[PDB]
Amino acid sequence: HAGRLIEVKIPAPSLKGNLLGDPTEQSIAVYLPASYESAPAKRYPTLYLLHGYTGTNKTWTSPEAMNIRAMMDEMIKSGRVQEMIVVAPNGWNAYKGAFYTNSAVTGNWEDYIYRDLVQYVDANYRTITRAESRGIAGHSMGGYGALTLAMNHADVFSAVYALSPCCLGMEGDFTAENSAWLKTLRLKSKEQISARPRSLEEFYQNAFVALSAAFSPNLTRAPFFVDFPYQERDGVVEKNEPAFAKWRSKMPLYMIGEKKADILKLRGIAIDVGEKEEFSHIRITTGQFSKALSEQNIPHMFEIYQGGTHNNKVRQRLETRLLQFFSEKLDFTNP
Amino acid sequence: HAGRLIEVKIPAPSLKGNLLGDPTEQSIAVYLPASYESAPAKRYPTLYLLHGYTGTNKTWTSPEAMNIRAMMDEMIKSGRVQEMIVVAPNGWNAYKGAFYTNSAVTGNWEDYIYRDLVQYVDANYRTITRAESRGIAGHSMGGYGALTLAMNHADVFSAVYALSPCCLGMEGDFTAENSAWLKTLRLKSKEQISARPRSLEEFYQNAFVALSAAFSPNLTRAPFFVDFPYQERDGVVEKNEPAFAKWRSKMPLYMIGEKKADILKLRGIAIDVGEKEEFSHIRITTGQFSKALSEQNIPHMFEIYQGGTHNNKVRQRLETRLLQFFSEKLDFTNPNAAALEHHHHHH
Amino acid sequence: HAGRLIEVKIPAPSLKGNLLGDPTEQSIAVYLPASYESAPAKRYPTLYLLHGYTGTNKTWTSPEAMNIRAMMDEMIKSGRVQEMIVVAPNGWNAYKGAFYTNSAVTGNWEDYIYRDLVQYVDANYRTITRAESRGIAGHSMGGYGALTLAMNHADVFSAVYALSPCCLGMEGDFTAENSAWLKTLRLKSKEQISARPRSLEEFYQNAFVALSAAFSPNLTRAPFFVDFPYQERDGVVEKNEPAFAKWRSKMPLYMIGEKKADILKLRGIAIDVGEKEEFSHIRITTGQFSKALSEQNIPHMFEIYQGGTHNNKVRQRLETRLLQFFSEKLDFTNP
Amino acid sequence: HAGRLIEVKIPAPSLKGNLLGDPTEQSIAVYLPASYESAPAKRYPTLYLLHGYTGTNKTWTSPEAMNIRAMMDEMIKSGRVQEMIVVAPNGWNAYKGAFYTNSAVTGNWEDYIYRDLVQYVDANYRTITRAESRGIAGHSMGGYGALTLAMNHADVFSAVYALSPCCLGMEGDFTAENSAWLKTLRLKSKEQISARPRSLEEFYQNAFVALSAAFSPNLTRAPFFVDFPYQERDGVVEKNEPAFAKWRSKMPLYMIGEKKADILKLRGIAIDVGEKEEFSHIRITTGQFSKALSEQNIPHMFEIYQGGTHNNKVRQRLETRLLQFFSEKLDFTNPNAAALEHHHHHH
Repeated sequence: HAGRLIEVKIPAPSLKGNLLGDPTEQSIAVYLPASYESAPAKRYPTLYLLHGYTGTNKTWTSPEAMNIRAMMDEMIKSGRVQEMIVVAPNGWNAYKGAFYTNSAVTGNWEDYIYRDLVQYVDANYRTITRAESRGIAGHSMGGYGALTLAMNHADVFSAVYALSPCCLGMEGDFTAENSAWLKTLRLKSKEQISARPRSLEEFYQNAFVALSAAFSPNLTRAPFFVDFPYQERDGVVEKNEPAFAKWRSKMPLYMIGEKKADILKLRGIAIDVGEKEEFSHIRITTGQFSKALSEQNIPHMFEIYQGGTHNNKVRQRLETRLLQFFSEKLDFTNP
Repeated sequence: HAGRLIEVKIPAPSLKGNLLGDPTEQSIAVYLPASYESAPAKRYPTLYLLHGYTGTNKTWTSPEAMNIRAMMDEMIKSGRVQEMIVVAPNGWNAYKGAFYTNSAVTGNWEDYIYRDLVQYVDANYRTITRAESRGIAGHSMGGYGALTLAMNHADVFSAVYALSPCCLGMEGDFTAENSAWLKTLRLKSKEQISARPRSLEEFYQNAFVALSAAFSPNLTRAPFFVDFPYQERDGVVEKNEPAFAKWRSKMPLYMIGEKKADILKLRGIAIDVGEKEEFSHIRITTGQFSKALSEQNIPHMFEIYQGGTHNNKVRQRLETRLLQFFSEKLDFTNPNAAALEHHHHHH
Repeated sequence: HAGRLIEVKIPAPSLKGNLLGDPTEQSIAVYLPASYESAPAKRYPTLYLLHGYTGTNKTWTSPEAMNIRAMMDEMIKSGRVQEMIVVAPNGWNAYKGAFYTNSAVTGNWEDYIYRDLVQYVDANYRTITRAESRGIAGHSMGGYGALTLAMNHADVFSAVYALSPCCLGMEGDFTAENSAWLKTLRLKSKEQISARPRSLEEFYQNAFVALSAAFSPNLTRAPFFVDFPYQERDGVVEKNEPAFAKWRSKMPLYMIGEKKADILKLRGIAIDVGEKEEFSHIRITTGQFSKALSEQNIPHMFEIYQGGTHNNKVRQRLETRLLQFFSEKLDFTNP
Repeated sequence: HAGRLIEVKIPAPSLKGNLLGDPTEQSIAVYLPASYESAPAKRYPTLYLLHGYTGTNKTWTSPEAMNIRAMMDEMIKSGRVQEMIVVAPNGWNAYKGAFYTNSAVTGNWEDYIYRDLVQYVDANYRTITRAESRGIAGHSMGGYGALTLAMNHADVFSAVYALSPCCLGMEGDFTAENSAWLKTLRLKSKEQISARPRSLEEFYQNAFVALSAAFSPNLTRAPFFVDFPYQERDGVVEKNEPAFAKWRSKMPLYMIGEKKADILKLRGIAIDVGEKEEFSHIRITTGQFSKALSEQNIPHMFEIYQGGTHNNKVRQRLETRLLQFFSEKLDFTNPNAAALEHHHHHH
């Protein structure tokens, strides 16, 4: 009944040539179910779990956090879910999160997940190598990553679950109504954003620089090598239009029309959000995202759950929704 | 272990005075779980399950239909759901369905469910008499009924599941787009709509009369005792604005602003619809209803499921979604001393 | 070493004639130190502790909250503070909080505190009946109440401590930049605000109706008997100027010029706020309030404390700052 | 139990080459708490305490001054503060005070404190050599010094307390408002400023020369080797803009934007001032400094205290505020295994 959590450094060649000094080797965590050693010919579906901004895979693996080893041991032992391998990669970068996106400044972090990571895990652990047996999920930045990766690679991942995803679209606290934007445009050096953010405002400044490096990089500008999607003119913030359209093009809410046929190849799509979600862009755009899917008649599941903040019920969502979702949607048979 | 399905005729006084000949006694089916005999102190939560238009409770009870007795026996035996009482009433009427709505022509069918029926079940079977332990659900015309009953009586039902609900709003095949409205406005007698509908046009003709009797009755207008929401002028269908407004007042999509505080008292709300739903208004308005709830930040569950038509996956939705939803949302015990103290306010 | 907490219903005649159905009798809680019965001639200074919006005195008294009986027992037993009587009144009303203010709709809640309550406690418990021996403190709505009561009645209370006070001034999330204002102006009945607020937005709508009843009541308008300080014109929120000036006149940040001489009669003034305070008007106006005092050369203490949200370190502030403050500032001798 | 105060002369190499004759060896006073002899494994946090202008460490050590030995003996005996080492250096120079600042004329007095002095104390006494266990504080010119040293060396000092700090910014009696600037610009010799200042004008004259040597030195300009921030033209005082800009660059009120990340590494920041502070610039700029920190949401403590002049309640502030502040903010043990593991990031 005891599974195992393995931590290992793997090659990350898709990150080669990034300008931020991030390494081209990266650590991951892999949960192997309890039967792995006692059933040596069995093969397992795989669930890829992505952490949020400023986070690492310790979000999932730490006993003080989600404690995925203990959770998966009990969930399997109790018969609530079938046995699957769970992979939690690090997606942290010098700006505290790369948003799982390909960028000339941060590296090809999208390629890192669907090529470097998946191919490593499949070559080293007894996975079923079919998209029908591969799921992807995440919280916040990880929900953004999960959705975009599934919409762009439905021949790699067939089921996706986004817990309170960030950056679906430009609404609420992501637009110019956020006073943090004016202070972000005025940042002079990297030392101002070096430390862990101490406040909401610092969190927004850091995230905005990270998103700019991911969505609208600039191999030339200083000090962050980014273009911002906004600009200051006469002390009023306004759209910086070329970089703004780049942001819109990376944002899944505005991608559905373009990707409808690929999205229809997914076996399962789930999105949820807490009634008490404190990031207004998440509250707003998660409902907009389900509406955009439903107006295209795309199968999916959507829930606003009572009393949930951004974080306070994520354990409950794992134990009562997300892990069950993959146990139902993934194919547990091996050809 | 084996539960029992009980069929019995019950008083339906809320139907007294209806103009259509429908009886003031009505049959119901009640599932009692397997422990009912050997646990005399035990009381159970209740799920009320409502059939669709042209249907009866045989949709739920018949062996070649959903076979609810066998389904609950197995869902409970295998531990997938906790023991609950399931009640399946008849809501069929002379126009093949009364949409669980109060009307001077059809009878007070909303009152029949939340008063006549609930009170009968609670007096004759060992139910937990708390809204927290009462749920309501239905398919199509019954999904309409479950939602409206839950929004109107959140002090009676705490959880609602609507499978491909009809009549949420006025879109698609419920509007003058539907060429059936012209033929409906020219109907001459009940004889023309007595047989079972065989085609799509006959289904719509029969349903539009039923809905008019439910939503816009007219006690003086033979032969059907209805006002239609539409009317013909030159040969083009236009709104009949006073009856039209009455239909809108009966449609949950347009009541969310008004009933918001009551909708917020429900502990569970789920709506689903098949990808291949043939009734365009169901496809359109279920998405609108979920959007309207999310715009108000109202907690709820919504699913468009792959491959489902109006009817073809109801068994699968019962077995993999609906019954487990009530097992989670309903209270299966009374609150204990620590729960009472913990649910008090400490600020 | 064991003190006692007494709960009793007292007369509240200052609330007579309020339009909200709130009773003219009100419950209070009184902490009597351990020596009360063993030293029958001793008299004690008194500390009045005010709870915040949607709260009751259970904030202070409940074992699941601040557990004032246990806290005061230990603080005294350990010698960290001298013995004082602590009085925690209820200030809750039909709109979930009266803001300790006199109003023709809510009742004379300011008079209830400094007349009804103080005179009751002095007549029934062995207090020292001198302003030099009377302190007042509160959190949020209670910090607002504490400051205004001390500035208006420095001949009753001589020392005041405001923990993260609400409603010092019109900044941040209290102005029209709060999207909750437009939805507040459109409220049609009391049933929409009857239940406990479930979300931040509901919290703002309820608070705004409560503040309007307190600051700008209207014996005639419907359904809340209030005037709002804002109004909708062409779908844009703008100042409703007569009621707006009423709000400004009740708001301590703009009162300092007028009340400087009375404020200089206070023996002690303290205001604090957490670095991570989530209500932007509190973060902004608490700093503005210390600056307004310092530019008038008014003695006072001010602290922004690392890592504190609106609530997460209030226990620590009581145990390391507030109770020590009154033990230093109040006169423990009896004439 | 009884601590000890030690007086000793130490190397001051950072002062080498100064133009004023000040020695490259400097006396300091060190308080060692009462347990120092009988707890040989025990190491202690260190508080560095800086005197004001025209003062020396006798402000802290002398029996009729603050009598720091007796004060610490009693604060520690009574349990009001934990045992710590207190270091009181001399920062007096030929102009009666060097403002703890690096200057080609006066010497590198900032380096003297954070390098020469700290390194000497750590090599000769049982200190905890972690910034988390080192604090710095001072009165007036020493409050200026403590703040600037803390903002510039947050990897050395983690907590700072400034009592009525001087020179935070250019306001009030530091500007051309002060009629003393005219008399200062006409000074002819060091002889005119050698005696102890007796009046207010003599205090300002002597201080303005000292500050010019600290903030705007001029290696070539006899007789004082300073540039003044002001100059006379027709007989009206105007800014001497290059020296003026140099003064502003030395003033903490104007460095908060630049040093923000370093200021945020301090675990404690406190500033206070008496209600009856006679130096108008101290009264004005301490309030501005607290506002400038709050505008940036920088955690800190600020107090205007009743009845206090520049000097008259320093003992009370030591005994009821400052020493207890370092007992709270400084670490008195090394971190244990659980603290190390708990301070790691788990997200």
